[PDB]
Amino acid sequence: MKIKDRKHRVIVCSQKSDVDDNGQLLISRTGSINGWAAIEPVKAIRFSKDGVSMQKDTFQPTHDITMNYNPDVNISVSAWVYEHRLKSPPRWFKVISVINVDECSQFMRLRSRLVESNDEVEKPVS
Amino acid sequence: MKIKDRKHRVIVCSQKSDVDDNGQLLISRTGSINGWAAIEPVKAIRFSKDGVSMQKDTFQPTHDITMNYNPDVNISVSAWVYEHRLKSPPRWFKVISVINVDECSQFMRLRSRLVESNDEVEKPVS
Amino acid sequence: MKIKDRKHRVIVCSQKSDVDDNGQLLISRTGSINGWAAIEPVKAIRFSKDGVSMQKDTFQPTHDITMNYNPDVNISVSAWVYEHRLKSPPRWFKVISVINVDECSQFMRLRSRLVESNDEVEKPVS
Amino acid sequence: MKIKDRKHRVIVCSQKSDVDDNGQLLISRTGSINGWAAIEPVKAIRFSKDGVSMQKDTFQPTHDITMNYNPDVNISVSAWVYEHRLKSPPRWFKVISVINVDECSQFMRLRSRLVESNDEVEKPVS
Amino acid sequence: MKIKDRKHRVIVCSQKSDVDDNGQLLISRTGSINGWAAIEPVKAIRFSKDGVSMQKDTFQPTHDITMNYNPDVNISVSAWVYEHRLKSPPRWFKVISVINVDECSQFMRLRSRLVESNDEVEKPVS
Amino acid sequence: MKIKDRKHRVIVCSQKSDVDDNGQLLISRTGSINGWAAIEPVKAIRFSKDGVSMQKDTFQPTHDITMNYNPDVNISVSAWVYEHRLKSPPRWFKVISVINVDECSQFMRLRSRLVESNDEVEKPVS
Amino acid sequence: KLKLTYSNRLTLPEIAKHIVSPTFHELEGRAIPVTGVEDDKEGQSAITKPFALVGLRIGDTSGPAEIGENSRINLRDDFIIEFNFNKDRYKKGGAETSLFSYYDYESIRDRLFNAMV
Repeated sequence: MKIKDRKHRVIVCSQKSDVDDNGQLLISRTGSINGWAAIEPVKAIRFSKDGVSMQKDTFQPTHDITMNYNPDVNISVSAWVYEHRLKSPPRWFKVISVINVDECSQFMRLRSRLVESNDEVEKPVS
Repeated sequence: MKIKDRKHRVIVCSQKSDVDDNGQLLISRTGSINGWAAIEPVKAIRFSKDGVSMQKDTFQPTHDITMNYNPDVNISVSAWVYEHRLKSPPRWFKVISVINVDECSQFMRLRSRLVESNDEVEKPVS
Repeated sequence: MKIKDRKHRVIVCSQKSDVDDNGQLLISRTGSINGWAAIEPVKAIRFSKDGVSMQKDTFQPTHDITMNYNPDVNISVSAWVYEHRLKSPPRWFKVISVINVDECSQFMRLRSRLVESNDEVEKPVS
Repeated sequence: MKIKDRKHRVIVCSQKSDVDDNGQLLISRTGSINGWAAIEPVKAIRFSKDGVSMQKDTFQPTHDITMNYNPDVNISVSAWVYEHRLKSPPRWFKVISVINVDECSQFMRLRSRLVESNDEVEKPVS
Repeated sequence: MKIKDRKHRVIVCSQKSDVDDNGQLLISRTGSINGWAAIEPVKAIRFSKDGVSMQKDTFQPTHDITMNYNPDVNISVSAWVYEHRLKSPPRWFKVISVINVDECSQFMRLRSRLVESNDEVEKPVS
Repeated sequence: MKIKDRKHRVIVCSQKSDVDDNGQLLISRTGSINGWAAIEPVKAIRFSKDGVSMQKDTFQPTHDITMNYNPDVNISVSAWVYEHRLKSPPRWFKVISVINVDECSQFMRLRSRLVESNDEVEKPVS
Repeated sequence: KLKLTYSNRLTLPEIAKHIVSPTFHELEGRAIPVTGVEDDKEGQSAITKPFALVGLRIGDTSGPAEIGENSRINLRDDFIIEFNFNKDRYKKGGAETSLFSYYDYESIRDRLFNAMV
């Protein structure tokens, strides 16, 4: 992959969650990694009135995200991804699985599913 | 996507619906976007006596529509598309899902299902 | 499509049907369009003793027929196609569905199923 | 289809069958068309101790046989094919379905299933 | 096929079987053909502690074997194949189906299932 | 294969297992072969909080490992693979099945499933 | 004698320890209780042969099982014992025994039932 591709700027976060008193499930998320990334679509989506994706089976990836491989990182299930852009609303991604471009061990590619895109999206806890 | 391709002129509408006294459902569609667009077929069609499509599993698209991407727009489930041509009868498309040509964010491509084509078709509310 | 392709001469007909006194169904077919057309097979055929096709899944097409797109025509379910050739016995096609070669709107392509080929075939009503 | 291809010499036949007194069904095969042909395998074969093919799904074709298209023939269900060779034992083919190479109507291709190959095979009734 | 390809030396055998007094079944295999052959893998294998292949669905092949076509031979279900190599242990193949390279009738190709490979393999009855 | 490909250094081990007093199963793994090998990914992975792979359908392989074919070795079910790298945490592969690159018998290719990758992973019994 | 966890039923480890291991000497132990037969065709087959697994099938009820109410409570436990053995091939008279041939199970059944009794 060439340098110029990585147009997009993203924030990688981890998830910690607990239970409200009412029984509702609360999610809070913190940024952990910074860098540029390259993003490609894989599947069409359809938005609700406020841009929350509708999908069955809930873990068929839609966007492929690639960035520099980091041996000191150990991605796991609880990952997320964040992207705030020039004009378009901020967007959340959920990480389904990981893959090295090759065992040359130079670039880390994530399979992801889009979730939300609207002005009210919570921004990652810094 | 070269300039010359966008032969077709289309009007994008939003749907507003309610209930008659007899319980039957009513539809109203309001033009919100106008511009040139390019159209490609994807699947065959089977017309009734008055040209209304005949399909089950309506979630599958038939025609691909491409036009300029717009960051200030939020396409959603309730979309439609309208097209009036020089000689051919007016036609209604229903929008299934959306996709960027790439994350380059230049062109927005819709996947649509053809519904009607005949002289009696209502024209979009101005 | 090139000009030379359209070797075959065909007659497109509409169907009119009713009920005999005995309760059986009678069919009548009316000639409505004349012109040359190009034909391509898609699937093998199995002929009975008198050449009447034999297929389950009647919706599966066998032959693609291509001819000039006509904006003033509205092909629909009740279509047929008739063809009389130099030496070969006549043949009836049943139209399954329609498709523009592209939205350029120049040529109309039909998906068809073969029915009969023998000397006793009824010729289209003039 | 170049001239040199049609190595093989084949005898096309029609089937005539009846019932013995014991209730077992008798078959008689008559020769009707002569000519050269080209043959291509499509699927593997499993031979019993005396070469009679062993396979379920009897509709599955195995060998494609091509020869000159004949407008004055009405190949149908009851067809067969017979072929005798220089050293290898004779073989019977059962015709499954027919197809023109194209609507150019020059060459007739048959889809066939191999049945028998051994020295005791009956030769076509002349 | 080129001459150089046929690296491997093989022995084609026939199977004769009977019943012990205890009721278990006995196998003995007789060499009938000798010659060079070319072998290609088609599927992966899993070996038990002593190399006997483990896989359900016995009917699917694993290795393709090609040798000179022979009109005076009639391969059948009861075939086998044997091969002893320079260093690696012997191996038994079971023959599934058969196919000419083409109806040119020059080379016979077998589809085989690997069974065993170890030092204790019984060698073909001469 | 080219020489430069085999970047990775691996240790191939055999498994020995027994039963604790509590009824749980204990595994012991022994180094038996060492050498350079080349690795390719085939499928995505999903890591638990400590990098242990999460996936059912255990017969599914993920990484392809190739190394010099050894006629004096008899790979079998109980195989494994071990790899310690410069910075990345160690990793255990479980061998699913084996295949020669060709019957030329130069290189042995394994199909493997990744299991673990973390600092606590045991090292092969020398 | 032994010491049982409960008074009137046995957990799967207890089965694997006291009914299977002491009866079948062929198994040098290796009567292994497992959560369930799920990781089979390429996870468990690597175990040295012969060996036997013990795993719950489904917990179930044989009648009324309303918790709390002062009436008896009935429970069921479905579990499966699955063995694994090689094949002997004695190759008498220049002929091998076929890869598939009758294998004696009656003796195994009799031994197991006698031990359970």
